[PDB]
Amino acid sequence: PVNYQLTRTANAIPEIFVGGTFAEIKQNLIEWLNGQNEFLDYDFEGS
Amino acid sequence: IQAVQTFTDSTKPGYAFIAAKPKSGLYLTTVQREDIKNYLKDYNLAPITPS
Amino acid sequence: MLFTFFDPIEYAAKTVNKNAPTIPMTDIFRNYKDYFKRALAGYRLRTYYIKGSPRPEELANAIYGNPQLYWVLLMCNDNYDPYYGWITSQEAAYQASIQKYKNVGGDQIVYHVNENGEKFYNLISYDDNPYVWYDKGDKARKYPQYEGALAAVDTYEAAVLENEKLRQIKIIAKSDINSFMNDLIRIMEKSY
Amino acid sequence: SGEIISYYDFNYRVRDTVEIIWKPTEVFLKAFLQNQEHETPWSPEEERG
Repeated sequence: PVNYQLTRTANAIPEIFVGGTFAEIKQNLIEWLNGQNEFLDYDFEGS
Repeated sequence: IQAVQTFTDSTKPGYAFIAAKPKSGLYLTTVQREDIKNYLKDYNLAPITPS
Repeated sequence: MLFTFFDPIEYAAKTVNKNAPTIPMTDIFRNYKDYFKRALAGYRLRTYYIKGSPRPEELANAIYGNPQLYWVLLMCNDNYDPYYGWITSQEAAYQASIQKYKNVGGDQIVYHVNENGEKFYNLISYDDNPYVWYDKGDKARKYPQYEGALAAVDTYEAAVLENEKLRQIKIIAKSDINSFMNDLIRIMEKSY
Repeated sequence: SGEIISYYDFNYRVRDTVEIIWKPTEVFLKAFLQNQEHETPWSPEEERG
């Protein structure tokens, strides 16, 4: 349009729901699991 | 080359024309038409040589 | 398997990202809670178990039932939240208290509880002053409430007071449950 | 000069004489920018109230 304030949107499912492609979930969990919290002390193994 | 067919024509024995089309352009360029005619001379057979 | 019992259907999800792939999914959309409700007719007078233990979410494998059913306890209380619906370990509520108010206000006083149980909500005393309580605004005073006296429940106590009142549930008595569940299926096979 | 900007490939052995005609009609490669936003690594999602 002309004035940018008119963009808005149609009916839009927000990014909050949507839902996973898998591997992107793997990405976000690893960053939440490994980082910001633990810096692993985990007793399982390297793998 | 794409889309080749070869057809033998009676009353003109000894040729067996083949029809070839380039995957790029329309007509076959020289030093291509020549190069397609080779590698069939190693095989060929007989009389009846390509066109 | 007293959930499920039907089929995966297929969940299209076509209203979002057209030509989305169909994913077979356990069928949670039947309005089960109604079947339970109508089937229960005639088995009522399910007594009041009173709980009495911060039984983890599943006592089904102890008290009535016990094929680790983990529900028919739910449908009892019409529980909206399977986590905070049941009562919790005494500390859990305390733990739950912080995360509730952690953002704003810190620990607080939610209401002052007159004897006979008349709640007040943002009513504030002045010590070293008249003994009469005032609202948290109109600091000019002039508008007193509740000339009497009472005692505040702060925050922790409230959450305890609020979740601890959540222990009573229906049962079906460990007698009917077999005969009951034997009906609860029949209504289900009925409609199809 | 020692630049080697771009390599090209003929179909098959152009032999005698060659001509290259740019398909977009007389324009070489053309580019477009991209905006790659900051990945926001967080899901605390704290809320007021």
